[PDB]
Amino acid sequence: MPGFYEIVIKVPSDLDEHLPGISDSFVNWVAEKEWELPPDSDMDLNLIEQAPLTVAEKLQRDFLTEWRRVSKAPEALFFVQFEKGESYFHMHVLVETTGVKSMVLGRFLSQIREKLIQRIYRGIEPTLPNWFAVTKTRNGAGGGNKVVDESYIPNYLLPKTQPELQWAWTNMEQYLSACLNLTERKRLVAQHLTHV
Amino acid sequence: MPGFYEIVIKVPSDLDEHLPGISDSFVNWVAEKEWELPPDSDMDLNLIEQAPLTVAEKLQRDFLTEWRRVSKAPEALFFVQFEKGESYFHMHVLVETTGVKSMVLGRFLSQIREKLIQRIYRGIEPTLPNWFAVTKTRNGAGGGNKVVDESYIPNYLLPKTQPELQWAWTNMEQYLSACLNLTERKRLVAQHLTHVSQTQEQNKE
DNA sequence: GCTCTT
Ligand SMILES: [Zn+2]
Ligand SMILES: [Zn+2]
Repeated sequence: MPGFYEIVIKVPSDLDEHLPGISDSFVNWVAEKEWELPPDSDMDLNLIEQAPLTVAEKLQRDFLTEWRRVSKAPEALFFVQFEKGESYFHMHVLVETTGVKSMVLGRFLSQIREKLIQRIYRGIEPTLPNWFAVTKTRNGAGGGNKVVDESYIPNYLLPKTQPELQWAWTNMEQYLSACLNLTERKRLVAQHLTHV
Repeated sequence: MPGFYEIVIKVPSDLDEHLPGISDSFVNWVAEKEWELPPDSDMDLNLIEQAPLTVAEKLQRDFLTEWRRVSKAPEALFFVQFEKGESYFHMHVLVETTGVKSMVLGRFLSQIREKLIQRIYRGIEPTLPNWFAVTKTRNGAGGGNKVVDESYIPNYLLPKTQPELQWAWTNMEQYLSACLNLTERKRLVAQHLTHVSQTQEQNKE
């Protein structure tokens, strides 16, 4: 087992409510969003919101290249899932721990967060509460950076269904059919469940 | 023919000195500077400083789109020349007055300057003295926004030579070939000068 | 390196 850190990134969904003062250029960027599902996917595009998807997709892609830089380990396993949640759009990004010792993970993530604010919000701090948070272990004093097994993916992420499920990206060969396919997810979670 | 307003914009050239506290992302943006001269040009790249050029090019380009927005004149002629000057890099941006009455130019420029500080220096007020200045007329009570004739370009801008000359951009087809070509500049200024002095001499009856 | 955002 390699082990995964989980970072939850809230994705702004209301431009006035969440990105006060963003440029017109950003508005045009998200407003000209055309995403299509791949031919192998069985998801209803009609329940996938295009603007937050644009933002979340660039967010995760740039997060991952910055992670490869700071970890000195490209081809590092990852699984990112973008969801329409309780109150905010957010995505769970799971990255292999290799290359980043847990103690310094907080600081490296802060640096990545600042690069993202400069790159994809052009300097505007998003007004989302706790919008870029590594998930800790019992939220107590000091805490501890929780490390999840690969079994986190079938136990918690794959079972999500639309509209809560919005999108998903992955390095891992086990899950590339399952990212945008609901039936592949159902069969994979059932397989992991009976295998216990 | 319409005149030109001249705005002189100082371009920061020493990061910690002029943009104190700027993000590292800005540092990376300017340090990743590769500008190549077009093939028609006869300038020595080795005398063109790349980072201030990156800042200056974006500065003039965004000033120009903001100007077209403000003037409601999207085809307005311009001529921008970026130079390594007395003590700071700066650039003279000349824009056709059409679209902006002189009374309101001050405030429209104020707005453009704030937009530039926000979208380029990412909120950091540059510590350059008088860094965004419309040129006035005799500097007296109120001043008076000077309107320069197109002849300002050959009389004063084109004769510049490296390393003072750094870069140039133009709408005006009279000066396309001349922006980054020293010999075309020399020829154009020679043409203007002889034409003007000979037709002033012809004013002897 | 990126201020012309997959
Ligand atoms: Zn969730
Ligand atoms: Zn000068």
